Amino acid sequence: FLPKLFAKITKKNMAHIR
Repeated sequence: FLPKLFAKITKKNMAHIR
């Protein structure tokens, strides 16, 4: 597993990735 330093703080681009 990889770190989510910004993967967790991000709630936009994340749901936009797919």
